[PDB]
Amino acid sequence: SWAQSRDEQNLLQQKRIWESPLLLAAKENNVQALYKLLKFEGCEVHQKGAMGETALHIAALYDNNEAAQVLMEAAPELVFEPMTSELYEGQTALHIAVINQNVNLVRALLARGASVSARATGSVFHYRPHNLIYYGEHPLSFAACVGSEEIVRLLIEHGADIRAQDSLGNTVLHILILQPNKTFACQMYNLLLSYDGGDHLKSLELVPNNQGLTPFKLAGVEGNIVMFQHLMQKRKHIQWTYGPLTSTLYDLTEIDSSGDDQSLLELIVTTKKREARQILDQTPVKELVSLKWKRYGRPYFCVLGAIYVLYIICFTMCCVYRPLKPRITNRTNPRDNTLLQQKLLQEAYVTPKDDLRLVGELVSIVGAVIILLVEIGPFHVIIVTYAFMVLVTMVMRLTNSDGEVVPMSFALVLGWCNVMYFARGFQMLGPFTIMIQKMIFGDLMRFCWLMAVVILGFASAFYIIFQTEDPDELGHFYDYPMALFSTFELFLTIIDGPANYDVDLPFMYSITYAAFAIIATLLMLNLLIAMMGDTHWRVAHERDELWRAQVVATTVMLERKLPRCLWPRSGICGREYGLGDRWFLRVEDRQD
Amino acid sequence: SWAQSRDEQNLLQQKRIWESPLLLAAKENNVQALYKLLKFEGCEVHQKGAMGETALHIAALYDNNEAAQVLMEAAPELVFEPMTSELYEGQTALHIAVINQNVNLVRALLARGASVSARATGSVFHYRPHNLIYYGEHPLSFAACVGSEEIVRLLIEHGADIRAQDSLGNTVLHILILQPNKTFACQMYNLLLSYDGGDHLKSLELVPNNQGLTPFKLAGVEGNIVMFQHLMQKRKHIQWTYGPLTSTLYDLTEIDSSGDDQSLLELIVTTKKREARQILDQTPVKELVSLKWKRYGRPYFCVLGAIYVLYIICFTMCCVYRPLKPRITNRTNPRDNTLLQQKLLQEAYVTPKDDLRLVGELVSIVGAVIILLVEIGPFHVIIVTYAFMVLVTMVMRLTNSDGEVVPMSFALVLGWCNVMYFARGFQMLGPFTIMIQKMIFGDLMRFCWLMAVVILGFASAFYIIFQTEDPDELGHFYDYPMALFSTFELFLTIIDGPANYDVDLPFMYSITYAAFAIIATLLMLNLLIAMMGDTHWRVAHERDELWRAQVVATTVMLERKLPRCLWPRSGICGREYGLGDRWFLRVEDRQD
Ligand SMILES: NCCOB(c1ccccc1)c1ccc(Br)cc1
Ligand SMILES: NCCOB(c1ccccc1)c1ccc(Br)cc1
Repeated sequence: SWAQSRDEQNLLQQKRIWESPLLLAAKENNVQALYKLLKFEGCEVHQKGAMGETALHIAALYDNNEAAQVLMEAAPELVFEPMTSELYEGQTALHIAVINQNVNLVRALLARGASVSARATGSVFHYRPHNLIYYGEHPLSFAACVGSEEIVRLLIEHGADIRAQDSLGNTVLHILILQPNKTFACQMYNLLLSYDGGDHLKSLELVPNNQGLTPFKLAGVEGNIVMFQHLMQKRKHIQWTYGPLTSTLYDLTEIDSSGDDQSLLELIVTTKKREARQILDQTPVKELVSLKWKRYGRPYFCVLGAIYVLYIICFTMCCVYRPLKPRITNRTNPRDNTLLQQKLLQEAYVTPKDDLRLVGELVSIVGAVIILLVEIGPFHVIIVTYAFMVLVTMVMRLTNSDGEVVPMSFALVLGWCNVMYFARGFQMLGPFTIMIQKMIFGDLMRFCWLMAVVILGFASAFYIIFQTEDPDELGHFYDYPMALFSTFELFLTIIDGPANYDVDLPFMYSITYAAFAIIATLLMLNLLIAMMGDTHWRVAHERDELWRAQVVATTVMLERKLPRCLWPRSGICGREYGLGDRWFLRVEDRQD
Repeated sequence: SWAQSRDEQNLLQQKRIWESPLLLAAKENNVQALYKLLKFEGCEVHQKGAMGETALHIAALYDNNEAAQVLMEAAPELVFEPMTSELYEGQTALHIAVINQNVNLVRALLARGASVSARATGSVFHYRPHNLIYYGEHPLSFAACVGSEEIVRLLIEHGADIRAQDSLGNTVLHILILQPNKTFACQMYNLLLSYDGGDHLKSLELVPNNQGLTPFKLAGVEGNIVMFQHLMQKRKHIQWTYGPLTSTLYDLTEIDSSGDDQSLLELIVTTKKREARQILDQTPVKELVSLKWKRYGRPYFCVLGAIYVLYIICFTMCCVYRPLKPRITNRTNPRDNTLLQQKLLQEAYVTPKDDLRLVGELVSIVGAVIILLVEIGPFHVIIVTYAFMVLVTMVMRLTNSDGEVVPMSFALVLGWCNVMYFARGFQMLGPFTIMIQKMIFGDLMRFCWLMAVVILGFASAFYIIFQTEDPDELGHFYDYPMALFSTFELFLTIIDGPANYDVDLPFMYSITYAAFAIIATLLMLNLLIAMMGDTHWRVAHERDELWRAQVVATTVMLERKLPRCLWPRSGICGREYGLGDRWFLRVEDRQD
């Protein structure tokens, strides 16, 4: 494994440190042992340890400014030495001094002429979930993350480039967005803006990420609220202060679906970051999406909903009024227990009341392909397999198979179970369907593994008990599978329970079913209690916040496929008004 | 829309401000730019901006006492200039100085001779839910709302009229009732009472609203407790202090149903304000309604309840003993599955045991019209459609239609479901029926939309599965609608479940019903969890408070329609005792 290789090399280093006396005296900061190894007896002052480190590299891991100076005064070429290992390919002696906030060592490494543009492209400096931190590649980025504002400026003094981007195309600003101490990263974010060129164009706040992300837009996708609140102060204008009233005018540029994507909205609903869902609830955005929904958002969702309501009640009207036949097969020639009345009409006659079905069968197929023409959570897979069964039934039609009902049946449940997708929004039943959305595709697929276990023990028992018994009277368990289906129903107490009192029940049924009734309830009562984990107070706020999440998500969906002769752009643009042509939304509020 | 017009005009103003250099220097407070535009080069000092504003109006929005003075020293006619726009029709320069608490500018606008009676009848000053604040029309009202007691008195010094009413007939006192800072509005409420005429008649606390509402009575309907507690100190008298005992004597005038309405009680239960329900729980009122119910309130509600109990068990006794006939229609001439035994007797014979039914049918119709004679929450619509079905059944009688049972049946459930209305009060089952009152008319009408969706997908499936099958044995789904009714019951597991083991179940029933059983439970279990939102601790207090709400509501109902030879007036009047003829209720309490 990889998690053990670094554990071993961290120990193989200590071996070579313990083995190499130069690296040892540099670790133990033994001043009276380096000169015994560098001046009297000239040892290998360029000693590469296990991790390709030098004596100065070891003298920097542990703040040994003495051992560092001894190695820089007896061999001033060790400062320019980078780590020559795989785990630290790029790290130098200045990196460790800036990380350790060794100001007097950064001040001394810079007085020695260290490089302020050395990238630390080692594998331990990467952005991985198994790595604990991530500060970047450039030493200025490290000073920016540790908070040592004295070192941040001290690196700029010696020619540090803020425009310098790492391998991920991240400036020093983007790195400050992925840090915990947001309340102190703001003061460091502003300190890094004061060294800009001072021009309104090619600004550092406008240098986008390699994934097309400005430092302002990244704070929204990552869930960073404090930096999103701090970055908003740079892009908002206040109009007037009328006592408690303050009508502020927000910029609303990258926070708008203007670019095809190139929108903060289209990035909050699409990310899997749970913290990001709190960003559309911020005061510059919440006034947008609340006005994007109170008008022209809610009625259009009711238009597509009502259309799909009628498109589904039409498909059902074509199934209750479909071809008929009093069964052309002779009789019950196979098995006598045959309730078969095949209803297949290959012909296109019946024109009186079938010409109404002719156009009806034509609408459901042109709508099914229209459903697929606009496609080339869980409610997304229900609508696509619905129209898939429509074309397969059209294939079972014109071929008229005896299984002409199995493909036609799946389209009934999927047509309506996808019309409860419109409960998302509309009224307050939205969080109810987002609650079952976590249930159908969360616990159910895991809870059934425990119920099938209980059924496959009792169903296989009730079959052997009534295998000796005659299935004519009390034949709940007769087939191999139907013995399980009756046990499945009996696990839900839908059936009366195999209660035949005229016959003599076998001695093992009156014993096994009692054991099934208790355990079936103890798995039902323990399932009801298992749902109480989402009841304290935040979970009512989480799903209501997640309902508003999928509410704003659907709101942005309709803005892209609908035309533009309706549904205007958010706010008011900057033309015919002394503005910068960018949008703006006038939101006045009141304090206390 | 209207919410965008103000957004545009707020930007069209900034254009004309940016365009007009006079309005611009007045905004930027550029003293060295107004004299360049008023004295050297005489610009249009009366420059009407986009919002009909003057340079002084702009010099007042932002506290620019310099720019204001420059415009009032070079053109002293701008003080009398009101806003000539539609959004601010009436606002002047003094309005903005009082709102901004610009004491030295109010002191200067008043030294310039500004008007202290200018109404600000603009559309943005109206009492609307989309407007953020509401302070009134008169400048004294604005000083009263902002709290600047130095400006409140400074306006009275220059002839401010407290008796001045706005368009809504509201004095300065009524405006202080609709403010958040109640704990500081009290000190401002008292400051505005000290400038009254000093006479006990035509007092400002007695100037009613245009809707017949004194400032004391408004605090109760609005839910304002702190001003209701503060206004009570002016109308209560203490009798004696016996150590911890303090027998206080409350006024009880407008807090009584003396006037036809002209009562604080009749206004708390009728308003939709949830905060107002906390007012009948106040210590001057709670002692009233608790004594209005412990005697003569509870027994009379038991009288009308017992009367309606017997009036309903009588209507049911007339249906179980109604006309009879062994069915005059030939046989089962239509369809053989006909269980019909029509019971229609158009004749008025049968006098032995029917003369008991004759008067019985006469009581239910004279009571049904009596129910309507006293009419010319949800429990209000149950009693009226009940008596409506009584008259329609009387119309189906004397005409003897074959649907003589459909109108007679609706009156059975409505007669009893309206006798559980008497659970409101009586004992502690009141909050149980006010809980189902929010359920029958709250979530049910919304939750059924999601269950019909699930049923209309599976019911329409189980019909096509058993359309090929013979409905003789396992005919749960045979008709177009009955296939849905059986699925509806199966959604509630009332039915055994289509469990026929003698026949061979179709391959698609043994698959679709399993999918129905799980999803039917996952919509049932997710409905049970959805009821937990009313369980933390305040919701048990909210419905118990709402139960007491509908308890006090019913208490005031009986006081109006009942006669006066019983049920005396609250408290003891002020005659034969040295009192003011107004109630009073002697309520002694104990401190600690
Ligand atoms: N192009 C398919 C339309 O998208 B939809 C959609 C619309 C109607 C029926 C089913 C799916 C969608 C929207 C938000 C989420 Br989350 C998931 C699906
Ligand atoms: N005039 C009808 C009598 O009023 B009632 C009423 C009395 C008996 C049966 C049904 C209604 C009423 C009282 C309070 C509320 Br809240 C709603 C209805």
